Amino acid sequence: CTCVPPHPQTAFCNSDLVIRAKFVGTPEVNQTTGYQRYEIKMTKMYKGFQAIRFVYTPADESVCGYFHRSHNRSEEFLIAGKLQDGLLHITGCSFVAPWNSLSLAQRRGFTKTYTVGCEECTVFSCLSIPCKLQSGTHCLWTDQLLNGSEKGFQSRHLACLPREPGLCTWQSL
Amino acid sequence: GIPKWRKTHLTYRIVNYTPDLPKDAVDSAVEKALKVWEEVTPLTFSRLYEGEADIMISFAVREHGDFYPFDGPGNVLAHAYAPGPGINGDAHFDDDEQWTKDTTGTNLFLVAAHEIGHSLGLFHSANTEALMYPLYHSLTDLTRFRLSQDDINGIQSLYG
Ligand SMILES: [Ca+2]
Ligand SMILES: [Ca+2]
Ligand SMILES: [Ca+2]
Ligand SMILES: [Zn+2]
Ligand SMILES: [Zn+2]
Repeated sequence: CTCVPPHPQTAFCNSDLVIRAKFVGTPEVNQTTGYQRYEIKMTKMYKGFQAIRFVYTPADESVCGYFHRSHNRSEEFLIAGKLQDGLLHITGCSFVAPWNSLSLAQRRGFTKTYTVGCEECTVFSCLSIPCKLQSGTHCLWTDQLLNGSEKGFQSRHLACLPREPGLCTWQSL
Repeated sequence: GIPKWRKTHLTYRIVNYTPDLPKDAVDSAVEKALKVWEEVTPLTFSRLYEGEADIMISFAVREHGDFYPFDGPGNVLAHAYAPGPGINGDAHFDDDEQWTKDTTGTNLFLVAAHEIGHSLGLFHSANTEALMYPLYHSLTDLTRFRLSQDDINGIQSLYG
């Protein structure tokens, strides 16, 4: 399982559900589906309402199964997952992070701002230099040039938002 | 359960190819990805052209005949299965990506070496430099690509 984790704005847009929840109990495996599921107690729901007590994810690590590594049971996590057959699915690649670990700007993005750049803007992942830009509505996400991952200035403080009709640039939160 | 291959000599087949790059390139990256592991272990690999081999390498988009459909371009790039019979040991590459001979975009050799590592019975590493790290790490030049010591110790604890 090799992954290119999305920007948090990209994760807010591809996800059907975005919630705060607490993981409660170990996972239970159903060998018919090849998926496991964790019992969750949802706290708040920033994106959804068209559809929670369970989240489902692939059962093995090699097929991008999410394995919860937290031991603190009271810890709230932000989960952004997709709805398959009315069921909440996440992967190793889904944006799932402790709520407290997110920067203040990321919390503003999930709560209010990320949705403003959702209809028209697009965060474009730059895996190498030279990186090709495809349209004025793409923001090149260059934090890959560093150690990588969601720890990056563009992930923690910037969102791909529109300045003009037809033009989206990175802006601060 | 400590899953690993119960045989030193394994076979592999490249069932389909991607239109992103030439067939020669796909073969070269696959045989280089297998070499990465051959040079550290007693494992040896033989290529089949028909039938079903131990490791069946495929390119696919979205739903493609297993329980884990790919997710279009972006996010996941590929998955594989632990050793075993049937689908176990196979490697699936999301072809909604743009696969490359070189180091632009997504290098087919990097992702193949990772997935083969899963096909051999390795799990993911917490060391970001390790090849078994889950996040795609593109290198500035493949010339000085080195297999991490975490990866060597894992594969040698499995096979010797
Ligand atoms: Ca993909
Ligand atoms: Ca197999
Ligand atoms: Ca492709
Ligand atoms: Zn993997
Ligand atoms: Zn598959």
